Amino acid sequence: GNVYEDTHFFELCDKYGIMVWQDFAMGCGNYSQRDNFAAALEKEAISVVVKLRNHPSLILWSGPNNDRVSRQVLSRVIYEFDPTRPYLPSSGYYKDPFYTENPSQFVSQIGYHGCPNRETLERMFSPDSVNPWQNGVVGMWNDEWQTKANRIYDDKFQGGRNDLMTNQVRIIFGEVPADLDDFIFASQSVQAEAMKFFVELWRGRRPYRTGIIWWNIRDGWPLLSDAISDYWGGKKQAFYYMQNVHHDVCCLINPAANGYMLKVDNNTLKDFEGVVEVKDVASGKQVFKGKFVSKANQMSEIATLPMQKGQGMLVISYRIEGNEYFNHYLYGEPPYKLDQYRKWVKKCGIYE
Amino acid sequence: VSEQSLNGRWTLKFFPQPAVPVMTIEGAEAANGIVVDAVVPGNVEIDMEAAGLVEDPMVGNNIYKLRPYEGYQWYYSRTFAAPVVTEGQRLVLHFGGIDTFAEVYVNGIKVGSADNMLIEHDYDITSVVKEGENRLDVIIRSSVMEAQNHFLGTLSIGNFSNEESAPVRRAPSTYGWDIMPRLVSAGLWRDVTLRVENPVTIVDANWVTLSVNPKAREASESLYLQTRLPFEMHDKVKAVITISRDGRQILRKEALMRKFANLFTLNLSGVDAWWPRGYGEPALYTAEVSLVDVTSGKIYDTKTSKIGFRTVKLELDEVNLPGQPGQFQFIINGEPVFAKGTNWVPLDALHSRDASHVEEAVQLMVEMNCNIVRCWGGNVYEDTHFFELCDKYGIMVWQDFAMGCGNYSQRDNFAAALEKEAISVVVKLRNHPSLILWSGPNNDRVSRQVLSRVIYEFDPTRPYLPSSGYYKDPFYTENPSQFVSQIGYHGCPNRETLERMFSPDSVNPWQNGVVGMWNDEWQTKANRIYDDKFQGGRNDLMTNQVRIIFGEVPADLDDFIFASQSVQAEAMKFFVELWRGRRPYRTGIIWWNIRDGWPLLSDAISDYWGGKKQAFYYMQNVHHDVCCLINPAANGYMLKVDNNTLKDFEGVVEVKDVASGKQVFKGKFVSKANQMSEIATLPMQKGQGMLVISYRIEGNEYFNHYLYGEPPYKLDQYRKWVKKCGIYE
Repeated sequence: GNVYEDTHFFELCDKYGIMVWQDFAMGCGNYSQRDNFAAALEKEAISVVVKLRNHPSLILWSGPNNDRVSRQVLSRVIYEFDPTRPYLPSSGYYKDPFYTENPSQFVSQIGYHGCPNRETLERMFSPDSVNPWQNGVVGMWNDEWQTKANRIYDDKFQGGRNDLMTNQVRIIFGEVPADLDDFIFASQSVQAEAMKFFVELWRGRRPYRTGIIWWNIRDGWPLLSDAISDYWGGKKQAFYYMQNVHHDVCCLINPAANGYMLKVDNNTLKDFEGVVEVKDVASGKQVFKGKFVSKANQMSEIATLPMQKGQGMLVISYRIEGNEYFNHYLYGEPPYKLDQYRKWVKKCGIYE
Repeated sequence: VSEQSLNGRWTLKFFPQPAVPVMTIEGAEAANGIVVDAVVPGNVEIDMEAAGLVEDPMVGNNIYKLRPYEGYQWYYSRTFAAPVVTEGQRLVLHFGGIDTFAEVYVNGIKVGSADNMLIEHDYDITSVVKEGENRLDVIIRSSVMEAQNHFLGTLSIGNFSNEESAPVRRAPSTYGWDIMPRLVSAGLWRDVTLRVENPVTIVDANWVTLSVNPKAREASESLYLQTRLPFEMHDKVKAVITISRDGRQILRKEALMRKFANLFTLNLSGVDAWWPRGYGEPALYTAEVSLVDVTSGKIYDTKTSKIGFRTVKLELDEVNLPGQPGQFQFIINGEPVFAKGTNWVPLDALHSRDASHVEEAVQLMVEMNCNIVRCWGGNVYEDTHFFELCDKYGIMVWQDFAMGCGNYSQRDNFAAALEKEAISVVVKLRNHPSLILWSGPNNDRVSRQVLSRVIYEFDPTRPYLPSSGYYKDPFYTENPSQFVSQIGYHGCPNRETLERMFSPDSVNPWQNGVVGMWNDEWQTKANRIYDDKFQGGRNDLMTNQVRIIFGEVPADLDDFIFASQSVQAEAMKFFVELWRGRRPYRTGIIWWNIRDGWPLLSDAISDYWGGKKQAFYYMQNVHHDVCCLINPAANGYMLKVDNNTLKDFEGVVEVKDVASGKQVFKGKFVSKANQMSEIATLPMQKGQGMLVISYRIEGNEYFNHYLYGEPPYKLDQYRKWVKKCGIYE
């Protein structure tokens, strides 16, 4: 749905070792099968392929099985002008079996909504519209928050995409906080735990799972979206959660049949040794502590942790080569108590 | 805003085409030709017969006397008052049919060049029209000579379709077939009108039935609406959708036009589904969409059409010959329907008279109780009214693309000309519920690419099929196809037709009284495309069939007409009964054919002038929704009843011999819905004869018969059997 980024974007991806999966500018829906559209698209594909085919970061081109666009026009361009890269004609509880039973090895995670940082709300909303509740009614959004939910045409209605925010907060924390700052932290915490769970769930299911690309790191406009950082650079709570589960060597906990499985995932070509410690936040009881060997380019099971009582949150402290890395795991079933969850994150000392 | 008609009296100037064809007005007026009055819509041959320049081609060998005119040019000309156009309005000159290669001039300015007689042609004459009297000139050149502008591939030469037909977009049967005479003709054979379009106008209103629930009387209908909308009119115009039936409004939905193209879905309640004949009612609903100004209330455009909530699916067989022709069944509204109907040939060799025959011709299928009709690819595409009657009377339409017997060009020029034709015909007809299928060695770009891509993009709701003398012979009785296209049997027309299309001295078929020889006129009415004098061929199909069934050929004319018609009547009746009685494996039967397009000696069951042959009445009695028939069996005969409806029926059937009157069988039967049921195995009768099948359902007496024994039969005895039976005359 986006334009083709210019040369400098690929230069930074080349410099910082970030592989690029490039879609052709095609949106949701089927397109024309006639000569005029094919010729206009062939001219575009040939131009963009010759311009970008020299960047090492670029690794793939991407475009019912009779679509001339994806199965002919775009494929012929790649066949003649870039035979070195593959071409792929591809055209509310986060622990629901809808997510946890995805059969795809390479997943495009849908992402979870999250209210931006308060500074962004006061910058893109009118002073009277900073508070989301119209006339103070908990359940209703004003006309401005509905606009920042992407209402393409000014059709006055109530509900829709904006309900995705309060629904997620209600599933995890029971009720929707009336206070604005209590709502921002709650909605950001839901997005933070949900997105962290997806990355940990796919890293922990290797070698069958081969990749995960989530929606998304940054917004292109001051909006209420499922991105983890806004247009003005405001990193949401999810950004920091994802950062700790994106490490080259990450110790994480996955749900198991009769408890939890402590594991370590290696996204490098080198082996590593370390020591991991698992403790409960509130009680401080050490659940597990021992040495692990993280073999290269694979995930390794460390130990099966016994099931804990009720709700709570665990602390995963692991040291590799004299560097202390940290992670956590929220155990129990929702709804959780927002003040109690805030106490767990505070006592843990990983985030703020 | 308005549609002014340009039909009526035109000026027609015709002349032989020179070596360099005439393309301009100056050359057309400079050419030495004849000027006569012409009627639009019309054919040039009609205008010359009105001028007393050609004899009636429907009589004797007069058809051959039109040969020199295939190399003539035709100059239509008329004046017209320009309609009032305001700023932003567009003036469109509309042709329903130009046959064929013509240059269209308006006030001496060329506005278009036509090269396809089967599709409409619209030209924007807004910038060339003048205030007051305007001039409209159409210069047609020779279609036959146009073929020599192409180099034919090897596979395009030697087929039954004329070589002249291969590189041009015309009806292949106009060049000559076995059922239709050669009559290339020319002219403006459909309406010519002037249309005024507002800046806000409807480009296309595509109605699509997504799903239907006949029991709950529900249906999900989609409207794909494309419009022309100036941006100053965005958010200022609204679409008003209206579904109604018999005056009662079923739904009225309004929506603000924020884009030029939108999809509207309507979940309807209390709406009946469209069913083919026998399987229910052909429920039609009036679907209207209008673009209305939100402030002024001005109606900028309105598109109205009668639609039907119906789903069609082509279930293909995967065991008994998977992939072979005929191994499929139509699934209408989820139910497997059994198709019974006729092939649709040209209604008239002069196709401007087609519209004047549609009503009578469609009524033949209604009396015949056809639930399907295949429009043959050798014919033109029928106009909107034909599909309207098929929508109204519940007759499903199988539409061929205008492709004849033989392989066609694989190059870009023919593909582009055919793609333009297919896109035009699909958008025009895709809203009719009666239309159920499109139809086009497995590497033909035409059938496996061009036509299939059009259906894929512009009509994803209908299937597309790339399909390009004793009647009891195992050739017919051992056909493996579930869906059969029956070949049909020849039958001499009713005597009144012979005396109307033959010369008085040529009414009798025997030349010099010799039984075995046909005169030169009967050979002409056997479709002899070119005047090559020979003896034999297609005409022998008549006397051969009479000889197989009745032994000898009757010398008397009326004895021959009744005999040849009886052979066609029994043969065609046997085919329908044989396929209805072999369900559920057999899934349909489409026979050749219900009506002729020219006074000819053909295998049709009714002639061009409406004369129903004996076969028409025989077929009528075996086309009933519930029909009791007798099929041959291994050790006797099998009395059975076939149900082409969705309802069960009870009745009583009686089987008796004609001559003896002995009751062979009598008992009650239960005809379960949408299937054939065996009633009883009848014992074999002695020698020749004929049985009477009398069955009553719901207080209505229906009748049928079965001719048992082996031929040859005695014509006077067979006439006695039909007379004593009291079913026919």
